[PDB]
Amino acid sequence: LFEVAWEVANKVGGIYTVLQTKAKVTGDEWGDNYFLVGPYTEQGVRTQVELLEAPTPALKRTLDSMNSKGCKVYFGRWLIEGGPLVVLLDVGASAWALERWKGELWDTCNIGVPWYDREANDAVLFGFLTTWFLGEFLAQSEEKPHVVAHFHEWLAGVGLCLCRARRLPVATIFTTHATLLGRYLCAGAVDFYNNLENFNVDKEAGERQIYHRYCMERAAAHCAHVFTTVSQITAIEAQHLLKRKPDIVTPNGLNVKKFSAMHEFQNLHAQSKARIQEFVRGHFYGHLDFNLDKTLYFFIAGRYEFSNKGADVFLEALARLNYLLRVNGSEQTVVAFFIMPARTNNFNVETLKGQAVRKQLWDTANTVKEKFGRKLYESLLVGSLPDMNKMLDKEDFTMMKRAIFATQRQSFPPVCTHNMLDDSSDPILTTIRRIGLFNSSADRVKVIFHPEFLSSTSPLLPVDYEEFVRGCHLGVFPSYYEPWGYTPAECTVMGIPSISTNLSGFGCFMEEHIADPSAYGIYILDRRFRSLDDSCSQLTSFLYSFCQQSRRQRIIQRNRTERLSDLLDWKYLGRYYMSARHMALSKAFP
Amino acid sequence: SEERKERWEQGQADYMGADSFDNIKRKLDTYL
Ligand SMILES: O=c1ccn([C@@H]2O[C@H](COP(=O)(O)OP(=O)(O)O)[C@@H](O)[C@H]2O)c(=O)[nH]1
Ligand SMILES: O=P(O)(O)OC[C@@H]1O[C@@H](O)[C@H](O)[C@H](O)[C@H]1O
Ligand SMILES: OC[C@H]1O[C@H](O)[C@H](O)[C@@H](O)[C@@H]1O
Repeated sequence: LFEVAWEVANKVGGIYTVLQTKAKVTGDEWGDNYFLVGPYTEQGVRTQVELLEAPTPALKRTLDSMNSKGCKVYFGRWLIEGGPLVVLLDVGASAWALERWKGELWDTCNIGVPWYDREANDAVLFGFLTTWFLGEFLAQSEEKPHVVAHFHEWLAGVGLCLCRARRLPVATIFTTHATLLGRYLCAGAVDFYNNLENFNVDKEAGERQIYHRYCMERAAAHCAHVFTTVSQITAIEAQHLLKRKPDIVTPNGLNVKKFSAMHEFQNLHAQSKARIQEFVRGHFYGHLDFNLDKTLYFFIAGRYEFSNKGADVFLEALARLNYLLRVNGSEQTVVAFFIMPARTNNFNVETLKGQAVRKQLWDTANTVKEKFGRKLYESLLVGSLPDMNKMLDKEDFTMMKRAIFATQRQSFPPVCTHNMLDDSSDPILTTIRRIGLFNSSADRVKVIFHPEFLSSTSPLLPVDYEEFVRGCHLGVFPSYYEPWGYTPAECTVMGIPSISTNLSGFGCFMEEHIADPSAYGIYILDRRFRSLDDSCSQLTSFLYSFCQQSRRQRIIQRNRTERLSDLLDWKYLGRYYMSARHMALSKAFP
Repeated sequence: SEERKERWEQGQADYMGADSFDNIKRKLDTYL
């Protein structure tokens, strides 16, 4: 098996997660005949990969057959023990002969990549290197086994045509997880779901680009022995646009972390929410005028797509929910996070300063705490109950007064934790300042935009993504166009209720698998049969309905949402890959 | 036809002329 892809060592939301979750089961069920191919980027990928430059059995012949011939191929383990013997390929090591590879592409399939975008050039170069490695392996192994080559996305789709030109006896499977042409039309301010058969692919390809990419994608789909897509909705645009109906639907699964107790995810949520509460206390210093027990943490994560990931409708719903909470005289407050990576330069002074003063207050309270504890210990040793007024003197009251005065703040807490280099052109900040949300005292919702992926080694918010998601209360992902949707998937795996859409692969998958959804925390939101304003109103209604329920109802809802983890497990969802491999073997050679 | 090669190298290809997916469709069947 060869699961060649571009995201194996570099962290990107797509491809990387599905491969990392699949590797364990796909290796334990099959064995050491599982091989993974990907690129090399000088970004720290070697930190997570245990490279094996020295010769190693289980395809030891290529190391002394081709490595010392002007190429660069490594063998790694990934630090994940699913037996993922990964074949890492360097991109910049072999780039001096791009002209001959372009000529080879011209001879074979009249395709290639223009010099405008280096991403696709690197993808094609990696495809050439992968094809050379696979051919060398077949030559060295005397063609005794019939290996199956599987391809993900267009970043590794040139392998299909390269192998078909050379007629290598392998079973070809191609699985596209996102028709990028659909992605770039859905961002073109044009309706995409009302009609699909009225699109002219060649006319649209090129004004927004995606002409060579579309051509190579369709060539791979046609020439691949087995074609596959993520959701049933994915197959719909695949057969209507690429004119190649997928052989079988292959829903995306996850490696659920089973605990010895059913309620351990609740404890993880409690701890992570405590950490988020510490961050909130840091950010809203001098403005802690709202109860923190009535605070709910909403969030929308993923790549920074405004109209595709559904951030405009979420912000409109947040403004409306703020208006209803203000006019209803409610003590509930909602802190909404926005984890969408936009380029910054560093943090702003306000956020780091807020964390600093929060922990300075923590230190001052600690000091008074040890002094009080020592005096109380003396009193208990003597045998007299404290009268509570003889312990604290004038100096510690003086320093508490000084600390309180130092934390006084007149400006409002910032909406962005980082210092972005383009604030006049950022959609999120623009609409935030348009809808009049500035974390004010009167505001019932507080927006925090964290334009960066979460990491466990960050100066502020020392939580990785999974822990932070476990800490939140509701994940709102009203995405207009996205094939499957991972973020709601692990939200429901970790027990957090989520707001999906009927235009999403996750929402569609959970639509017909459960009778009466939204009773299990899956607030499916209709975006196909409703206008934008109606969808915003429905999102506001869903948010308010989540707000009105008490703590017991929230706990019960989280339990019900967690109970659905078995649907997205790779044990249940891995059978489709096995079926695809069986069809590929039957088509190529029994 | 090096003219087509240079033209597509520039990145601005035609659609109703000699550059279309019809040629790819007609040549892909020879590879399977
Ligand atoms: O701060 C973040 C936000 C998102 N993700 C990852 O990004 C993926 C989101 O994938 P999805 O299919 O939702 O959309 P994509 O970002 O791939 O377009 C999830 O698997 C998350 O694990 C992450 O690692 N850190
Ligand atoms: O954050 P809430 O919705 O109020 O949930 C409250 C917390 O939920 C879970 O983490 C645990 O059951 C905690 O014991 C509980 O205090
Ligand atoms: O469909 C699988 C997932 O990965 C894809 O590459 C897309 O980035 C994402 O939106 C999709 O949900």
